[PDB]
Amino acid sequence: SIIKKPDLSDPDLRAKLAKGMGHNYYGEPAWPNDILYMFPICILGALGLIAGLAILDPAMIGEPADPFATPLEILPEWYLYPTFQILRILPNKLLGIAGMAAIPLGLMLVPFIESVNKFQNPFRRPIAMTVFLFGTAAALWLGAGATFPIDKSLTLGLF
Amino acid sequence: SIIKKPDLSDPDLRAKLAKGMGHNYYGEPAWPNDILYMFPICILGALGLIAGLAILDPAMIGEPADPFATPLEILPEWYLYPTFQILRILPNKLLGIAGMAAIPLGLMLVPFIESVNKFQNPFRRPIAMTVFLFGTAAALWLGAGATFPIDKSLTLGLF
Amino acid sequence: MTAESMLANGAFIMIGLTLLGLAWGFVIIKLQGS
Amino acid sequence: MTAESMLANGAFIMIGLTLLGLAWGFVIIKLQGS
Amino acid sequence: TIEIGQKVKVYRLRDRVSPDVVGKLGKVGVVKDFKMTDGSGIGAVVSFDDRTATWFFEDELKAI
Amino acid sequence: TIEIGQKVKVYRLRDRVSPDVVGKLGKVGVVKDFKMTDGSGIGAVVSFDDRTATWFFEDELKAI
Amino acid sequence: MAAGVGIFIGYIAVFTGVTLGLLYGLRFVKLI
Amino acid sequence: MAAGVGIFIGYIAVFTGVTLGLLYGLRFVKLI
Amino acid sequence: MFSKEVTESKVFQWFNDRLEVQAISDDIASKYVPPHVNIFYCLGGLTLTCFLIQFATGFAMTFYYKPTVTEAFASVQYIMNEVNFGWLIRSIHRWSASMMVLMMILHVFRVYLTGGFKKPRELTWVVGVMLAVTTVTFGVTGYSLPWDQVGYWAVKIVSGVPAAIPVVGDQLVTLMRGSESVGQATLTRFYSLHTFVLPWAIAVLLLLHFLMIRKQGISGPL
Amino acid sequence: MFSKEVTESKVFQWFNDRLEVQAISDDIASKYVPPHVNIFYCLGGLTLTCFLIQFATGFAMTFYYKPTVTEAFASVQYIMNEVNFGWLIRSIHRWSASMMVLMMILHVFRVYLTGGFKKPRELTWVVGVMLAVTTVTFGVTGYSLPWDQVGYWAVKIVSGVPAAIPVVGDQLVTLMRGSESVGQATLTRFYSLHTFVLPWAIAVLLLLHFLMIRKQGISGPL
Amino acid sequence: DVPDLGRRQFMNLLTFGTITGVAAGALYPAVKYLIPPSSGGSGGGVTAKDALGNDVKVTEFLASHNAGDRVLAQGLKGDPTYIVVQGDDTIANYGINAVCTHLGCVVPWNASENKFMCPCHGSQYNAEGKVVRGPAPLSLALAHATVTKLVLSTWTETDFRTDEDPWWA
Amino acid sequence: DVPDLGRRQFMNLLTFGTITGVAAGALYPAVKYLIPPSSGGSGGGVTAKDALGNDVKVTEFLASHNAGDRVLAQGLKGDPTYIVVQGDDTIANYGINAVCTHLGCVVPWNASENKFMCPCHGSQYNAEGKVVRGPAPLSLALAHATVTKLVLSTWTETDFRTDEDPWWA
Amino acid sequence: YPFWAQETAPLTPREATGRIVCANCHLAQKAAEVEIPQAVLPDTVFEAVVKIPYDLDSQQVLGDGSKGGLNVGAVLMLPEGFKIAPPDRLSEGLKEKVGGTYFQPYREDMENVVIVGPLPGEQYQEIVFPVLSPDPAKDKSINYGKFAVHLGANRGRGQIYPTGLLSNNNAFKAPNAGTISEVNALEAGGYQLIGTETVDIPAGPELIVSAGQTVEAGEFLTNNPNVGGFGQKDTEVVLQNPTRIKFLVLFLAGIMLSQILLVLKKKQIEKVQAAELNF
Amino acid sequence: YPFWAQETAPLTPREATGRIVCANCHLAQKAAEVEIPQAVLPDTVFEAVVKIPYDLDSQQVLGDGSKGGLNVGAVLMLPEGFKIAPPDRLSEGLKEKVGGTYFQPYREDMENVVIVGPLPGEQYQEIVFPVLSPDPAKDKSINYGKFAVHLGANRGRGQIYPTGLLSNNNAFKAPNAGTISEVNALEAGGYQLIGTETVDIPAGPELIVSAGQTVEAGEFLTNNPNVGGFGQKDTEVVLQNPTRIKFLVLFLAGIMLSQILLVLKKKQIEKVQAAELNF
Amino acid sequence: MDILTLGWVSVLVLFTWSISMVVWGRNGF
Amino acid sequence: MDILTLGWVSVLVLFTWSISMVVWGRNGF
Amino acid sequence: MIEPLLLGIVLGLIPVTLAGLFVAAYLQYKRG
Amino acid sequence: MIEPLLLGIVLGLIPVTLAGLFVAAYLQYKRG
Ligand code: FES
Ligand code: FES
Repeated sequence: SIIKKPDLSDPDLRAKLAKGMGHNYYGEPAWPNDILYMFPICILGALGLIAGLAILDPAMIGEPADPFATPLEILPEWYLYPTFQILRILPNKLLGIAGMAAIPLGLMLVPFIESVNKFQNPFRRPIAMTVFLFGTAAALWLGAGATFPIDKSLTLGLF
Repeated sequence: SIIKKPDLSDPDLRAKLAKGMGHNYYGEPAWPNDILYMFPICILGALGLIAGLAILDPAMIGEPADPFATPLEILPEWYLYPTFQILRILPNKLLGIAGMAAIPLGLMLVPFIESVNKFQNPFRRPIAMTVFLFGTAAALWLGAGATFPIDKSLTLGLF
Repeated sequence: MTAESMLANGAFIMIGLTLLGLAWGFVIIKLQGS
Repeated sequence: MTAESMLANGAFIMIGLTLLGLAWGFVIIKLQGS
Repeated sequence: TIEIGQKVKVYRLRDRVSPDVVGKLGKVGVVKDFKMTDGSGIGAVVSFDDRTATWFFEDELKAI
Repeated sequence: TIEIGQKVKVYRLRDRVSPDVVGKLGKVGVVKDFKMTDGSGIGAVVSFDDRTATWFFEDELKAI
Repeated sequence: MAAGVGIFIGYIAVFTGVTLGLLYGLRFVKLI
Repeated sequence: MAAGVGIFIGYIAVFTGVTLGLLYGLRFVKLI
Repeated sequence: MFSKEVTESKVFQWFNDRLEVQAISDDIASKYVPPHVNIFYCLGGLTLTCFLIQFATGFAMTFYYKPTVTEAFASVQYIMNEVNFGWLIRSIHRWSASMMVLMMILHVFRVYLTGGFKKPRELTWVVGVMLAVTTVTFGVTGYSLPWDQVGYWAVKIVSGVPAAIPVVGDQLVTLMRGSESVGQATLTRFYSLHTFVLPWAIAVLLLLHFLMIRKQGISGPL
Repeated sequence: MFSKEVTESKVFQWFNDRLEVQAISDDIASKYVPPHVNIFYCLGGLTLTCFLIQFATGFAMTFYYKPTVTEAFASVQYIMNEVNFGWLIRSIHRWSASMMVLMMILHVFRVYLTGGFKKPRELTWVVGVMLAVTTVTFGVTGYSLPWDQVGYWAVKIVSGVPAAIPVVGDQLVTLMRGSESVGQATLTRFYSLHTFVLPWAIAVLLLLHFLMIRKQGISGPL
Repeated sequence: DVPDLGRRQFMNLLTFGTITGVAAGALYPAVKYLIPPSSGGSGGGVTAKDALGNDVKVTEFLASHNAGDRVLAQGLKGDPTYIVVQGDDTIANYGINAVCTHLGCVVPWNASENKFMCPCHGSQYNAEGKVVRGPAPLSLALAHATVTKLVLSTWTETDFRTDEDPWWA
Repeated sequence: DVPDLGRRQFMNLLTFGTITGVAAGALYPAVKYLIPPSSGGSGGGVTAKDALGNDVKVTEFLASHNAGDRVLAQGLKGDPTYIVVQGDDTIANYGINAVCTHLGCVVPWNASENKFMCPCHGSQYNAEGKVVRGPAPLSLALAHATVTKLVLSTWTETDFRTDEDPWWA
Repeated sequence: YPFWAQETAPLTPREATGRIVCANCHLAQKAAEVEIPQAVLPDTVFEAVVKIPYDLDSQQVLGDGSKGGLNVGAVLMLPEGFKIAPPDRLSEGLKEKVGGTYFQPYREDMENVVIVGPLPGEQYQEIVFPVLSPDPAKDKSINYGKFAVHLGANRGRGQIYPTGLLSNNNAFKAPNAGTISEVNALEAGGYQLIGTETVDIPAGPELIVSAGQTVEAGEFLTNNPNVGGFGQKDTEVVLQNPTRIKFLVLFLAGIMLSQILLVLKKKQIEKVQAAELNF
Repeated sequence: YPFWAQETAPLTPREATGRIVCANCHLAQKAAEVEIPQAVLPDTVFEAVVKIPYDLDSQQVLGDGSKGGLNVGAVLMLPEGFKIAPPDRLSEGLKEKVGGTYFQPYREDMENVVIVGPLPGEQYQEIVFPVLSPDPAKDKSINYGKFAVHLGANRGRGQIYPTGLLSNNNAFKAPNAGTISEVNALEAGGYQLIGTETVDIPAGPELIVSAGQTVEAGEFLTNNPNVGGFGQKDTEVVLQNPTRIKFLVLFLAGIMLSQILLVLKKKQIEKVQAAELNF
Repeated sequence: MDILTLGWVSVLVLFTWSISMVVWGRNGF
Repeated sequence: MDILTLGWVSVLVLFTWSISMVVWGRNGF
Repeated sequence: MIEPLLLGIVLGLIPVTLAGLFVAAYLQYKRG
Repeated sequence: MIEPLLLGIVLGLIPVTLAGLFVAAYLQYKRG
């Protein structure tokens, strides 16, 4: 597509770019290039892939809930695998709860702490990519530990 | 209160007023005069009057539904009293459903039929006020008829 | 008194108290006189 | 294959077919005439 | 569209009015203010010689 | 602070750069285009004598 | 009910008294 | 899953053939 | 819309710097209520007040009401009796349904007798009539939820009238009832409509309606 | 946004005389996608796609699912077996919950690794985190609706966690469970939260989020 | 040759027509889903059930009514169908579907007058269920009532009252 | 004089303070409403039921399960409480609440080991219910059991295991 | 009478359809009214004036045959917990108003439902039922709320006995299409009319078919002498908690005062705005 | 053995908790696996390779206190409708692969659940269970969907008989605190340890407390000779309707083609826009 | 004073008063 | 040809193809 | 069932609102 | 319970998307 160039002569676009906004004023046209044509490409991709995953791997009717019999290994959804492990590994329950609540509240502070550095590129914020890659590896490690026995949860049975 | 005067020198306001719009450009200020202060007077009026009607005349727990016994007099809500009377009195069920559906579509046609005339005042809309007052009296008469027995529904037992 | 009578009396009280509403607001407007 | 086997191979299929999609769409870009 | 402070003559009366207002018909009155009218047109209040200021539709009055 | 065609001279390099840009430090160039850099900055492509054009941040370059 | 009209009158009267007490009072202390 | 790999090759070859056929054909009839 | 103290406060300057919230203030403050507007133009807004009460108290009654044929009447008498202030919440909900429909009828009388619907505002009136239909649908679906005698038989009557059409009507009856006969499927479907489908339909219609009244403003003087 | 043909047609000319729909077209067409945007900026939009499927198929499952402890599992196996394509609708819904959360994690990775959250888009990120919490709440409330073993015990565990708070934990557990023990009150409350409260909360948070994206636009080039 | 209106509209017909075919493919399972499953039962002999959930035994009924009055029991299409005794010994071979045709108010049986008398709007029916008077256009549907378990089957033969093909069939 | 900022803010405090008092008056019934009603005034003598929900008779329980076996019966706070027999003649006067203290996982009984063994994280308890091992800091709650109707009363007296105040109380 | 309702349907006078059993035998349908307060505080004697209004001069065929005065009975089905106030709770004014009317429960353990009658209609055109509202505080089963009060008030004789025969106060109809060959009085008002199926009618209604005209099955042989009729009137009574209204009055006074303060804050902002416009 | 599970818990091997009855007596825990296809078309013989891996050189103590080879059994709980394919339905590859393994239903009317064992572990480290998927089309009760396939797989001798006694393959422990006295070989290899409570142990275990150290209640007296254990693996098998995948493949090809046409319409509008900018 | 009368008169008075406060604030009808 | 294999390969091909159509349409990644 | 109070509020408000909208209309229509 | 296919897709996409975002970032960062 023929791409508009940012009209930097315009003082309004220069002021908006100073504040960090105004990037929706140059490049290829939003409509119909991307919104009309590409968005339904992704919508139909996702609808078709979700329908194919539903058909090929349908949902399982479990057994009826027994309040008297606890399943040997109860697990939550996969997205709460790292959170669930936090609960079981930590000896004090209240500490586990504090960690669970520190996940979303800790996320909510990411922008305020990180905005000290104006650069958006990961390679220009080394410390933020170190903390992020450590936290993503720790959340994937906790999630993988959730799916093991509590004895071998912290090592994934590797050690 | 300070009342803005319509700045008719402005050609934009004159163009808007030509199309029938642009009446939100003159008069008393919307905020905070009316929206902030006067609207909560009505919100608290209605909340207090609905709470007082609820307390003084609480909801009535009816009888448990019996599929085998039809109430001697089954009635809908009051707003469907004219809709319901139409059903019972009109012999053919299909004309009854035609009338029930003709209420909303005829209402949807009110603007297109009546916009031939530009004058909004009821006193400058003789035929429209005739049809409206006749239809309001007919809907109140049908609604009052719904409560009565089917023998005395069309006359309200009056004659 | 009875619930049934609140069909008739309740309707007239409404007509009565809407206008008495209206009128009294004008009374306040006149009384304030500023 | 088995349902349980689809954890590891399915993850490698995901990485592989995401990169193959990128590659094949760059291929389609080139195969068209500018 | 209509000049303020402009003498106007009422050629026609759109609505049925009291006899006094009908007396105003055909009388020159300097418009004193603009009132928004029913059709969203700019009607003009007309101050006549006797000072019975009565509003009129723009259609009714004719600029003089 | 920068305009197109304006002769410029890179004096600092905010980020780590390849050997070419190492050599380009203290080099004479002519602005070729306006880059859109991170931090919402107005960068500038610079065509040096070498004939290879490299984008630079606004702070890096010195107008001369 | 006649008792209801008496209580209604009293209600309205007292509320007018408070509204105008507050109106003229705040106008006097210049809050309005 | 050798047969599955065969089907995958077949799907990408069929569809890429349809895509380039349609693109060059439409450009030839001057539609695109 | 924002007083000087709020305009100068560093917090508001933070919001203004990022989302330019001052533009909202300018848009809200630019509007004016014309002189011809009177108390009756409140009726539309009061129709929304009664809806928002109905939105809140309905949310209250979803926590306790059980849309089952064996438990719906028991759960409604539980709301009334056992639940704290459930008598108040349910009675307020019934009363705000009746008062929403009454305020709506009065609002249609105002609009009609002020020529609000006239060109250019034909579509505001049409979305109005759609809103009205949606509200009566809320009333009908709600009337049957207690699964009391009145509710069950009102749904019996109303849901069987589509049968009047010789062929298609039978399908419409099986769709409305969700079964050949009013039963548990009819209560699950009427509850899904009442508490989910119809709040979203009336919220999309309320947004359309209020957007068209915001754009066009209020009607002219009578 | 309107071609030359749609524009100048008497119908578009009608809608544009009244509502000035052309301004919407001008606003949609004024925007541009900067060059730095790539395939990964799709991920947030796909998070909405997965939500809209979850909105539609959830609407589908409200017509048949019965939120009662005696009938919830029977109604879920009725959806699966008896209902037409209810296997497909339920499987699509279960799969789109996982894919919504996955698309949301991949979108948090994009945003965070593109510096999208940095000033001035701090509040968009914060509403993002709110959205994420709401989505995981949708997942938890939904997981328990079938009232199967895994569901009932997952709600047992998660809903008894607030007990560990020293002073106010027990009342939070009684509140979220709606009873001393996970039972019918917990299923009525989790269903009310799932199908009514949480769709409205996530729709208000989605509208806030998208309004802040639109006002501020997309982040700068990396 | 820049694509003109005609060619642009043809490419819009191609693209959005194919997306409309895919959309209809995705919508069809949803529409069929919303249509209730056709699982009313066999559609023929549906054992008449008691007012309570239990399915009424023919003999137990034959030992309960005592011939005082007509009784109702869940019928075809889930409408309470009267079961006549007509001698106490053996229930009548026919059961009058007790759903008024005007709107569906279940018609009670006034054994004093020997005629159904709906209180809803006052549509009378005789012992056989034909409309002697009233708004109801059609007659009450009939069902088969075997003495065996009870099975209710729509009246497939001509009704013996109006001597016409049954509207309900 | 024109109201200054202080005067304007004081009148704003008057008006919106009163509207906040009315709002709190209207909001209090809603918040109290959302708070679930207490099942009963006192959670005492809570007749032991079953998962199916039928009341469990002491005598019927005694006849079954022979001796030295544990079977769960719904107890106080709607938690399954094991009911010991300890001789097949009179149920023990105490019933261990088989709910893991740290989590909610119901604890099964292994009669072979003579020790509770929770499968979730392996939190064991002895025959008496006391914490012997595992991540659960607190012990299983106790109740009274009556051999004559079965009722479970909150065990308030000092537990005879740790000889300290009941944590559950 | 009302006690044949106890006999015929001892469980409850009202059916599930809401039709009081009185109608099963009192075929005619006259009016009926109850003047029950829209709301009644707990543990308070109130009155429910059941009007059973029939024309005073109208005369009905007494069982013997000779016309006479009508009587009036009723089944006032009060809500759960309500009863008939005991005489000690009655005030002297209500001691006088009620008089010596005997009120009996439809059955023991069902004191709410009360069956008055039969009472001479001349002086019981209005039967004051002295009710005593229950206290939800004392009785947990009772709660405050709107509850339905169903009345079945009947005047005049019935038409069908509990035996299932037909009373003299009833328009007889043809058993079979048989010509009236014979009509004889035998110093009585009964008429052995004559397929020529011999049928007998008692000494109640006068014949409309006295002539030798042929008869068809179903056609009324006699006029309908029933000048009375059963009626039923379902109303509602709100058992109101006084505390609910105390807190309601407090809440609505708070709202009224807040509305005053809203108009006064608007007056203040209008003064500020007027000073802003001035330059 | 597997039949002691049939006897002990005839209704079902799996408890409500999902713990197969095996564990109640096979106390140890070793790994167990099932190689079941992720999906199986209806009415198709497939294979479920139940892996029961134990170290083959490992030797257990036998009933007669003599080291020897382990055996391997299992309880493959297939979904409803599934069964063991009869020999006719088996293919030659599966006819030979399965061999002469005898598979029996856990109980009549429970063909889905199948018990194998005891089998010599030397040659049965993997037991191929030839399953036959059901046809929902032919069987109304059965439907297409994802179903759970539980497994039990003991690989060694138990520890407690159905009688409730304890087997010689067990770590015997102290009943009461005492001190060993007069220790001797009571049986051929059994011992008689001596509160001085006389306790007897079988020949299997070897004493870890043979020294004259004092004993305390509940202290393991011998080594644990249990080299085997029981394991359970719950998996899933999707009984897939082939028509579902035919229409899925057709729908996804439709989507793919529509995506091509969307890119082509974007190309057309890019051409129109590029020529529109040019003047 | 009957508390039932006082409740009905409080609701009636709040309806009258809300109408009067709306015509007072807005300065007309 | 195994229908099951064609079922999984259709979904895998639609994932690959949607990625390739998004990078083709947008003319890059 | 019939709710008499609610129909009293309805039949009271409907005609008073109609009368008041016709009065506001007449007064706007009047020419001073 | 563990859905192995879903976990496979999660563990496949997470790291490929992370690598792709770090590659996009490196390509924007590097100077031509
Ligand atoms: S439904 Fe019975 S007469 Fe109309
Ligand atoms: S809850 Fe018992 S071991 Fe985890």
